[PDB]
Amino acid sequence: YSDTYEVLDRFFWTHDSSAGVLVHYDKPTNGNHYILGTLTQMVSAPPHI
Amino acid sequence: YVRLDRDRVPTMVGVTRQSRDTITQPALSLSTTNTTVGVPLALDARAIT
Repeated sequence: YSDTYEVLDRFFWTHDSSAGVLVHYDKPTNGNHYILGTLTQMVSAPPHI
Repeated sequence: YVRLDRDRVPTMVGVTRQSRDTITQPALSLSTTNTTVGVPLALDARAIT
């Protein structure tokens, strides 16, 4: 979380973006932010993970 | 480092040092004029444990 997307984009220069980040842009939960997911898996869907 | 995905594991890594025939572009010569680097290394699982 932060206040400005320019500061968020400057922060993600040195930070990795391996799994890809996600924005919300409409009305976020507690302020303007990005969400970076980790590399865990979902298994409760049989034919593919 | 990728956790469990099949489609994300690196298989090889290679370097080039020359072009191929007549093509000038390294982005077009790199796929067929590489040299695969990398050695494995053994450890001791009992010592690790």
